[PDB]
Amino acid sequence: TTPFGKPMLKHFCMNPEYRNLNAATCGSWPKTVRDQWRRYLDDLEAQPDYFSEVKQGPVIQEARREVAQLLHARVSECVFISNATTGIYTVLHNIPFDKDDVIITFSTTYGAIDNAIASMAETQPFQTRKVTVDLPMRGEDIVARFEGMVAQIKAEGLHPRLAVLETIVSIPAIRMPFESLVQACQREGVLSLVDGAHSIGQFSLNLEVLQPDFFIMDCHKWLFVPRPCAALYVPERNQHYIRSTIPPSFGFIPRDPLWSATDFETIFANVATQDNMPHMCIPTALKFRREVCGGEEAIYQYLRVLAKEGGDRVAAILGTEVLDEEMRDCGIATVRLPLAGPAVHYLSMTLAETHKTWLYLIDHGGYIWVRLCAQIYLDTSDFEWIGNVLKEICET
Amino acid sequence: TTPFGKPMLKHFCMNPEYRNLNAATCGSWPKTVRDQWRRYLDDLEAQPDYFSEVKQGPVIQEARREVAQLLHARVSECVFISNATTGIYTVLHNIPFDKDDVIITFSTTYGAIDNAIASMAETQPFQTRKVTVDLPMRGEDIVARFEGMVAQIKAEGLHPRLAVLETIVSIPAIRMPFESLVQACQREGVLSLVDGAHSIGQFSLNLEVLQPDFFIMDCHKWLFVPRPCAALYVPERNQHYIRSTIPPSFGFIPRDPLWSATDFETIFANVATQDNMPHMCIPTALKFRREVCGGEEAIYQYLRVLAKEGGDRVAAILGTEVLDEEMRDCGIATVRLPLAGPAVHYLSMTLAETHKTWLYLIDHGGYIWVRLCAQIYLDTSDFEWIGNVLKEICET
Ligand SMILES: *Cc1c(COP(=O)(O)O)cnc(C)c1O
Ligand SMILES: *Cc1c(COP(=O)(O)O)cnc(C)c1O
Repeated sequence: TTPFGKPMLKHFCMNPEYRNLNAATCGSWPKTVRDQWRRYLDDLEAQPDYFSEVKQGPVIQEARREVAQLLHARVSECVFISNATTGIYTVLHNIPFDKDDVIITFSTTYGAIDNAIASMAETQPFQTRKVTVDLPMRGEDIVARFEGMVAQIKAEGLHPRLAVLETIVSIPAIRMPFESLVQACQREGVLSLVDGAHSIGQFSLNLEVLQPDFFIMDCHKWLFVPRPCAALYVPERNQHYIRSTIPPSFGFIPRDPLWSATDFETIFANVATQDNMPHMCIPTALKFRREVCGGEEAIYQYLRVLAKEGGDRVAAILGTEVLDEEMRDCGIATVRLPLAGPAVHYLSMTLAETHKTWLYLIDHGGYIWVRLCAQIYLDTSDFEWIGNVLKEICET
Repeated sequence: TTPFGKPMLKHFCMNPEYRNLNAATCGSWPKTVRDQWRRYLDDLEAQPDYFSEVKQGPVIQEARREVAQLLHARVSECVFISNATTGIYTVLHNIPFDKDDVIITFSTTYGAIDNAIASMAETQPFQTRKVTVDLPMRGEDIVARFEGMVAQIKAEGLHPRLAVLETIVSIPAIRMPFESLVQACQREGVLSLVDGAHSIGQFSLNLEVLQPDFFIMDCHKWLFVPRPCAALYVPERNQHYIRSTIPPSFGFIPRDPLWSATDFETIFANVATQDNMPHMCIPTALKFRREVCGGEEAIYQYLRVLAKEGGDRVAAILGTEVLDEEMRDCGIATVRLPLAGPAVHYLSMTLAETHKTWLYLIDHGGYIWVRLCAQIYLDTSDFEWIGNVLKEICET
């Protein structure tokens, strides 16, 4: 119905000047989602407990159902969590790790995940190995060091237990060869934890063909919902591992109340207090996306096509290059700044205050890179806007 | 300014018919809080990242400061958490437990806490003892079995490490002798984890004289803020125990990033994604309470006085009794129903649907009890309202 680009600006709820090149961090939802979001506040403020106890349940069961469809997965294999870090941790914590089990990560693994792994190792006797990845690299050359690491670990007599993988690197943002890495884990006997925080709502995803051991995603990053909102995919063949949430609560299951579906689903049903309304905007966001956006695929292809061109443009104006070896099969472009605390500081100051947009930077190799994010309301003009901005900002 | 009772109905945002005898579960906040809450949504929707990165910090530093004042505690000893269960767990998880350490709980300890303790014991070699408490009991008779348990445990050659205590029992709701129990832990060398989920905003609290080893509270239960909102008190003499949040994240601290106050405070500063707006309504709720409610004490005394009389009234109409041995020094009354799944079900059906109010019940000894909660907008009439309702509901 509405052609994408700036013609979609009227469907959303931002300052007309505000340029959102960073939608995934907090989210970006349409009018019909903020409306229905606000429609759920009233029903909470008009009858708190009847909303809570009766009117909340079924809409959540609906939202699960659509997400399970959007992943080509079974609704019984999908549960809702507060944020990604909770889900990944929830999986890690429930796994009984021996002293000979090895957890494999990469130099692209999210820092919070490394910390989570660092912490468990204090009271648990396992160990870890970090597959060195220094982008730009090729998709098969990553899988090369992976099976190189797994074969060494089996040669040392240890047991490659679990491998942490991500769809998109947080920053520097690329699409990792995660399908290939899931496969290598299948043949070797390694469990594949997939941190797909940037995944659903950005590019097509078929968990039925992928068959990932565990799949985490942040709906609030690309599914047009407010933060925090996530979901956890575990296939039935692995639902036995997860016996409790993090933190634990009433759905706990021991290895052997009256005021109160499979055991796995109730674990994530009887949990401490939660705001569920972001999850209850999944239907209205996925209806917007079928009726206004012309279906999921329509959205994905724009996000990929805006990201390709727009990123190459900004690269030129600055005089640098967009990280690449497709690792750019994503609505994200990570562009290098011509720059080899305060400065880094000041740069961001200008964005939020002066150019009411915002970008993320990172320390790499003799240069600082930035993360640009596409979305159906931006246009190639907007990315050329930021490009020229950044060049002057850079130089100043 | 406004006299309490139904004259305070105009300051809040509920259905005019709706009777809220259960405010603590979800919360009950005034107009000036929902307003300012909504004022923070716009600033998030107008400039997401500048709100997030600049405009969010100081108001949180303010909210901490008032809560630290309201507890007579230092602002450096107080951090914000998402809900209670997170905080209690966060404390439990960080404590290194030996195989000879004993965790002491009671038959009043929250079920989710028991589950949390059950779970850690699977991968950790400690053990536990449960002090049997069958209310109605006297305050000193609880402390009697407590030191009876601690002396036995030291007689068995084990080390009484930690003791889980609560200000208010979740249900059946009473005020436990927690001051006395904190003291007994001081002399014996036992750590006092206080689940004070029902505490702040309901009765005065001086952590400086109490000196609890760890103190958890749910602000959304009695401080006029929306759920979920909590806070964690740890005195400096124990801040060394807590090295990470649950789930872990960037503030982690090992026993030995660039896009980024004591170490304890940063742990709870660098955490995964969060909605902070309930915490940012602490100033506007505590201003309402000093200017409209006539100060904290004014609020407490009503809540205690409404709860005393109102509960005794409902007790009579039914023909039963309010649980008691002051254990009722709280704005909560737990009344026995003349009743010795579906029925229990149906009872609640009627409340939310028919009498658009809501109450909690529980299985006890030959009888089912209910939890009634006072608040500055209810009146003794409202509790006499529910009393007669309940009697007929009961009989039917
Ligand atoms: C966004 C993100 C996370 C965590 O998301 P939270 O909502 O902050 O838990 C983890 N890993 C990656 C790669 C991410 O991009
Ligand atoms: C309310 C309550 C809790 C937990 O509160 P959440 O916000 O659900 O974590 C724990 N213990 C007691 C006694 C409570 O009353």
